[PDB]
Amino acid sequence: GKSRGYRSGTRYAFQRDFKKHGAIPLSTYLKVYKVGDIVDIKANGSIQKGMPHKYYHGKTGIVYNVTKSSVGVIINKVVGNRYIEKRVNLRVEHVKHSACRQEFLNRVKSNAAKKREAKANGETVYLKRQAAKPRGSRIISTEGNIPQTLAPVAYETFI
Amino acid sequence: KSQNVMRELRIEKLVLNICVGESGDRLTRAAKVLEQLSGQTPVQSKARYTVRTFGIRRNEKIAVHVTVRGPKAEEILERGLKVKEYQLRSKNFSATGNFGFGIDEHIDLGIKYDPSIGIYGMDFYVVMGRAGARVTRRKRARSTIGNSHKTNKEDTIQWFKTRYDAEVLDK
Amino acid sequence: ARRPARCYRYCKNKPYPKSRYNRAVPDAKIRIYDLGRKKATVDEFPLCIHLVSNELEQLSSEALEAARICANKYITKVSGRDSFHLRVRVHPFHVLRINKMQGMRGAWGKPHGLAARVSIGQIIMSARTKDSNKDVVIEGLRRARYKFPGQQKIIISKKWGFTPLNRDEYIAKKTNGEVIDDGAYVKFLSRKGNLEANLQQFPNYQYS
Amino acid sequence: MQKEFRTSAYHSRFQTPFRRRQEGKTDYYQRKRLVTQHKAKYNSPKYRLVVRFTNKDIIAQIVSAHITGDVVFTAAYAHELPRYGIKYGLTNWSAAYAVGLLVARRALQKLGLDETYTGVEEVEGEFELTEAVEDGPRPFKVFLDIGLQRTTTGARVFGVLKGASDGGLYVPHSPNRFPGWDIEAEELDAELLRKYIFGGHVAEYMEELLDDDEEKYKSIFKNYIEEEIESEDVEEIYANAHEAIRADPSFKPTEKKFTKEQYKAESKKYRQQKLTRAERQAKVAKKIAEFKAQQE
Amino acid sequence: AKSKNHTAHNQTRKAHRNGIKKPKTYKYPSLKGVDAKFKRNHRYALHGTAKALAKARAE
Amino acid sequence: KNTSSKKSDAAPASADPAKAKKK
RNA sequence: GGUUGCGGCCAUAUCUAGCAGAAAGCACCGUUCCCCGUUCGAUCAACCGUAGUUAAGCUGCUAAGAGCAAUACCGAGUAGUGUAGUGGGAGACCAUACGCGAAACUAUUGUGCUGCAAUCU
RNA sequence: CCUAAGGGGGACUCAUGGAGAACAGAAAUCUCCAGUAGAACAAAAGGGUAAAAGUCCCCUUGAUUUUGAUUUUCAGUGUGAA
RNA sequence: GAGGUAAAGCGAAUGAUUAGAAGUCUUGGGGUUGAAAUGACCUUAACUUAUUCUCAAACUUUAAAUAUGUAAGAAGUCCUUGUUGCUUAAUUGAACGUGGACAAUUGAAUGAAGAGCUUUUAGUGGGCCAUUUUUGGUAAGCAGAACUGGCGAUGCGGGAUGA
Ligand SMILES: [Mg+2]
Ligand SMILES: [Mg+2]
Ligand SMILES: [Mg+2]
Ligand SMILES: [Mg+2]
Ligand SMILES: [Mg+2]
Ligand SMILES: [Mg+2]
Ligand SMILES: [Mg+2]
Ligand SMILES: [Mg+2]
Ligand SMILES: [Mg+2]
Ligand SMILES: [Mg+2]
Ligand SMILES: [Mg+2]
Ligand SMILES: [Mg+2]
Ligand SMILES: [Mg+2]
Ligand SMILES: [Mg+2]
Ligand SMILES: [Mg+2]
Ligand SMILES: [Mg+2]
Ligand SMILES: [Mg+2]
Ligand SMILES: [Mg+2]
Ligand SMILES: [Mg+2]
Ligand SMILES: [Mg+2]
Ligand SMILES: [Mg+2]
Ligand SMILES: [Mg+2]
Ligand SMILES: [Mg+2]
Ligand SMILES: [Mg+2]
Ligand SMILES: [Mg+2]
Ligand SMILES: [Mg+2]
Ligand SMILES: [Mg+2]
Ligand SMILES: [Mg+2]
Ligand SMILES: [Mg+2]
Ligand SMILES: [Mg+2]
Ligand SMILES: [Mg+2]
Ligand SMILES: [Mg+2]
Ligand SMILES: [Mg+2]
Ligand SMILES: [Mg+2]
Ligand SMILES: [Mg+2]
Ligand SMILES: [Mg+2]
Ligand SMILES: [Mg+2]
Ligand SMILES: [Mg+2]
Ligand SMILES: [Mg+2]
Ligand SMILES: [Mg+2]
Ligand SMILES: [Mg+2]
Ligand SMILES: [Mg+2]
Ligand SMILES: [Mg+2]
Ligand SMILES: [Mg+2]
Ligand SMILES: [Mg+2]
Ligand SMILES: [Mg+2]
Ligand SMILES: [Mg+2]
Ligand SMILES: [Mg+2]
Ligand SMILES: [Mg+2]
Ligand SMILES: [Mg+2]
Ligand SMILES: [Mg+2]
Ligand SMILES: [Mg+2]
Ligand SMILES: [Mg+2]
Ligand SMILES: [Mg+2]
Ligand SMILES: [Mg+2]
Ligand SMILES: [Mg+2]
Ligand SMILES: [Mg+2]
Ligand SMILES: [Mg+2]
Ligand SMILES: [Mg+2]
Ligand SMILES: [Mg+2]
Ligand SMILES: [Mg+2]
Ligand SMILES: [Mg+2]
Ligand SMILES: [Mg+2]
Ligand SMILES: [Mg+2]
Ligand SMILES: [Mg+2]
Ligand SMILES: [Mg+2]
Ligand SMILES: [Mg+2]
Ligand SMILES: [Mg+2]
Ligand SMILES: [Mg+2]
Ligand SMILES: [Mg+2]
Ligand SMILES: [Mg+2]
Ligand SMILES: [Mg+2]
Ligand SMILES: [Mg+2]
Repeated sequence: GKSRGYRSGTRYAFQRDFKKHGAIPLSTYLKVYKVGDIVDIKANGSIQKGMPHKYYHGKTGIVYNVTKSSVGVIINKVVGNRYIEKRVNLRVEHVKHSACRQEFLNRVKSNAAKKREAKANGETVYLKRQAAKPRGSRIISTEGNIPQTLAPVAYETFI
Repeated sequence: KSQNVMRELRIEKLVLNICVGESGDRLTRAAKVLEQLSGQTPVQSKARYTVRTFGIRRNEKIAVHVTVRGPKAEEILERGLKVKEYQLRSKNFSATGNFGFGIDEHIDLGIKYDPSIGIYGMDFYVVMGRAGARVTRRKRARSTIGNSHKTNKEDTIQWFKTRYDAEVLDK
Repeated sequence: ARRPARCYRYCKNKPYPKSRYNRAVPDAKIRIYDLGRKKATVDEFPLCIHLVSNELEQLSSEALEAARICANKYITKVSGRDSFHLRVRVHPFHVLRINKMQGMRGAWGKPHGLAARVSIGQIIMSARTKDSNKDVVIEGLRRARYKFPGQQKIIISKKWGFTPLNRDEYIAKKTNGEVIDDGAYVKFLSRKGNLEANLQQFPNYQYS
Repeated sequence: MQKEFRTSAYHSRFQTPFRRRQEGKTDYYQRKRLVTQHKAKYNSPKYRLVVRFTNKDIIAQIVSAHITGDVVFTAAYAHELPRYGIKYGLTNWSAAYAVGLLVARRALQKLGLDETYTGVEEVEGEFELTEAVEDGPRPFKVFLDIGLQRTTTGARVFGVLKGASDGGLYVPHSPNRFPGWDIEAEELDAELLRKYIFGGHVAEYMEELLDDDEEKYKSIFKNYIEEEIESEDVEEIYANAHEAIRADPSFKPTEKKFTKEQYKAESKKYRQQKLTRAERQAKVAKKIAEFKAQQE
Repeated sequence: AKSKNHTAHNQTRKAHRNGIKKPKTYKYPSLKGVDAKFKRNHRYALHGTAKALAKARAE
Repeated sequence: KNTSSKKSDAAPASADPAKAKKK
């Protein structure tokens, strides 16, 4: 007999964290979600209303609707050879703001601040990010660090 | 300071138990005896489970008990210690500083005998405690009692011997 | 009745132990794992000799019992019953299955026997004894090697008896009062925890 | 022989509750229900009327909750009452009413809703809710937070409730927990509630006790005796106090006899400070050497 | 008889010949499923906004 | 009148563990 | 800086055993006419702040403390693993190449931080 | 299977261990302390739950009305369920 | 961001599991010292305490590799103030806006016989194999799954011969 219920295979996904069961800290209920916010989805096993399906556990999406206790999140799911737009109603206990916004929004500010400074100084600044480049030349001082010679060691049994 | 006013030992409560093995008229008469002795309506305890050997069944009203506090508790306690002629055992005192004894006839306490009522034995238990036990019983900010403020066997035994001029055996 | 051991040599299936899910499991043929003078103190038998597996393999409980018996018999016959402490270091916890006792329909088997799953370098049998009884104990294990499938090596341990300390660190910890007896084993001093209990347990502790 | 229960594994796997739940001070179930706001009202906060009773004081605060911690809007304490003419019984039911009225008036002063939303100026003890004014801002809405204190008909927290409601704040409530509610005949005897608002029960206790035990009257009601304050002029103590509370509900802080730095310096002199690592290492070495005398 | 029961073999080959396409983004998403109370009022706000801009240009 | 209330949760007990004879 | 009320994070805050705590606060503490709740004014309700106390709560300090937290020429580039060969080996398995890389262990350090309001030797 | 075993609110805290109390004993009832849940939640199992979701009490019918949107299985059809 | 598999762990929970040691007033028994006192002694067995050997697909504090969600701007960021019957105690917000500023390093790499869109219809709906992961089975040129690459549908050089 096959079993394929709504929460099948969610034994560990929907578990509470170790020594983190029980009441929800209230910053969860004090956060404010606006339409367009990017949120991570993580089902809380202790709140069964407005709970996501196991597919959306670990997914990130856009808030499109805000209700009394819930937000609507738009997720793009692969169905065969294309994406289908999914609209999931989730209580705010299963939702957290995505931290990927705050890094890019700060780089926007930093680029804007650097550009005006170079504009203020009448010079130019380059704002495109660069991947890590191969390192340059360098000189290694040997005062106190004369090279120590190693050799492969013989085989021994330690039991 | 060990000699503080608020460290004074004194009785918290006295609980009177009659565990008549059946339900009905006999339990009702035991409740009548308890309501006579304490002046308060007692409460009947139901069996937690069924035992055929003891002839009891689950939720059958088996025992009756009552809790008395204050001067009336003191009067009943000394009335019962008179029947025991003021002589308990060391084994009668628990590790938590509480003590108890059991009388065998309730007319020895000094109440009128009725043929309809009959005689019931009775169980006495006294809960000892100093001032400040409300910390462990209030709703908000409940906490625990410090070790020195705790009631133990030796302090209760010494307090009983001093306050009643009685003897605590150990046979 | 019992199939040849070649049918169950390799760890092809996941571990199948006794549990609330398989209950009609027979008992292992091996029940005794410590032999000889198992109550001897650590200082009596300094020399340790291991029989080590050079195979990722399964050893039946029948083979474990046979090898244990062979080694015990030989060593007690040659050196006396009180000259060693033998320990079997692998416990058969994996249940083998048999199908026939139609065809492939409904072929899930029934419990048939028990085997220990051993890795490469895993110790199968350990023998603590005196140094002068080396050549005896080795010959006791080498015969027991014949009762096992696969390759096994007889390796003389660098350590004192069944302790995790080398034969030099044990003597150092012994002259420093850092070791106390616990029957057949020992307890070592800890520099953590209640100081008074630690000091009480090791009176001969030369503190520095 | 039983197993020792308090093992190291027991402490390792123990999950401690919230700090303020382990203190036994916050009911987080009730706190969640009170604080949580409709997500479509976004940043509009919910306002709580926190009412707390100590052995000597009544604390009433208007609070909104935020992630960094709760933020007080206004606060009225019972020890502010002597400024308004109530010096004794700072934990009456009537002192609770006065504290509620004071906090309501003070909050409305801070907001600017004084001339609008005056409240119940003629206290007759009738149940009434602060109704909104047409073509004007709605009354300041506040929800009651009684904490761990039990809900009983006659409790002192609802005195602050009625005072805050009578002070012009809109606080949703029902009258079946006020003193004077007949549970059998589900109507409120407003006469007895008005009696309780102006200290009527205390005055009646004074009158009933005085002719039945003068010694107990002398011990219980000392402060009244040296002020020559009888029962018949208790009501005036409140009736004037009400007026004064409405005349100037502004907060006047107590003039501080010392500065913040002087207070800090004085307190810093006491309370032991942690030993250095070297000090306790020396202590350990001494204890080891001094343990050598029980070697038997 | 007995046949093959199930297999996902060759299915990723077929999905990637012409698909695995991300959805197109548009400036205005559809307001389907958005709260009716907000949607009811949002209608009045937009209508009034158009009137104010129309009058400002007509000036 | 009044009677003790069930603080416990052993609904389908009707007996108890540890209660072993010969012990 | 102490304390209270309300908190955020939710043990560096918990647990055990000792010791100390000025001021204020808190607390225990006193009483039962009244609202109220109890077998029991013990809890809950109310009254007094009057008769007393820091004994307890609370707070701080102590402990080669348990636990918890953090760090690392600790273990260990070990276990494991992605990729490769017409590599070895009868096999079981193993080595090598380009990468990723633990857990346990060991040692050391730490033992709440903090927001709003009020108050205080 | 359930008029509560649904809904709301309130109060309390279960399994178990230790020490004590006439008959009373391994098991009757009473008392204190300990007790991170080691219980209980109709039923298979998993998850979840401690001033509760567990135990007890009070009041109830939201187990109601109109239909839309959405999630799972999915062809993004139906049904069931949410 | 998510995950709970590999590994690891069991002097950490749960379950399994070897061996001693020291202890306790329900010790479980045998001989007792006992005239009998349950009050000692020798013993085995229980538990408790600190240890010890070995384990788990339906165990687990921890916890990979590979694989996986989202983001990396002009539909962006900031400033001011318009609309509403929604929302706020509000002149608070919510959403959509007018007007203004930030110019090609307009905000990572690499590639791009360009991107996007529509209609209609064929055949197919028996599969099989190799490496690796993997289930049943003693195994099978056996039966069944995962990812990829292949054969089928494919000749050519090599493996003599061979999907
Ligand atoms: Mg089945
Ligand atoms: Mg299944
Ligand atoms: Mg998880
Ligand atoms: Mg539901
Ligand atoms: Mg530039
Ligand atoms: Mg009977
Ligand atoms: Mg298999
Ligand atoms: Mg055998
Ligand atoms: Mg057939
Ligand atoms: Mg061999
Ligand atoms: Mg916590
Ligand atoms: Mg409540
Ligand atoms: Mg067929
Ligand atoms: Mg087919
Ligand atoms: Mg393509
Ligand atoms: Mg039950
Ligand atoms: Mg029964
Ligand atoms: Mg400082
Ligand atoms: Mg003081
Ligand atoms: Mg009282
Ligand atoms: Mg009270
Ligand atoms: Mg104190
Ligand atoms: Mg003190
Ligand atoms: Mg420590
Ligand atoms: Mg430490
Ligand atoms: Mg590899
Ligand atoms: Mg890979
Ligand atoms: Mg390869
Ligand atoms: Mg070759
Ligand atoms: Mg490598
Ligand atoms: Mg601490
Ligand atoms: Mg229910
Ligand atoms: Mg209900
Ligand atoms: Mg209910
Ligand atoms: Mg409730
Ligand atoms: Mg426990
Ligand atoms: Mg129905
Ligand atoms: Mg459907
Ligand atoms: Mg279907
Ligand atoms: Mg569909
Ligand atoms: Mg569908
Ligand atoms: Mg449908
Ligand atoms: Mg899994
Ligand atoms: Mg594993
Ligand atoms: Mg493993
Ligand atoms: Mg591990
Ligand atoms: Mg274990
Ligand atoms: Mg342990
Ligand atoms: Mg540990
Ligand atoms: Mg175990
Ligand atoms: Mg002893
Ligand atoms: Mg004998
Ligand atoms: Mg770690
Ligand atoms: Mg993790
Ligand atoms: Mg990862
Ligand atoms: Mg403006
Ligand atoms: Mg513009
Ligand atoms: Mg880059
Ligand atoms: Mg077609
Ligand atoms: Mg087609
Ligand atoms: Mg077709
Ligand atoms: Mg066709
Ligand atoms: Mg076929
Ligand atoms: Mg066909
Ligand atoms: Mg290939
Ligand atoms: Mg290969
Ligand atoms: Mg096949
Ligand atoms: Mg076939
Ligand atoms: Mg074909
Ligand atoms: Mg080809
Ligand atoms: Mg050819
Ligand atoms: Mg060819
Ligand atoms: Mg060939």
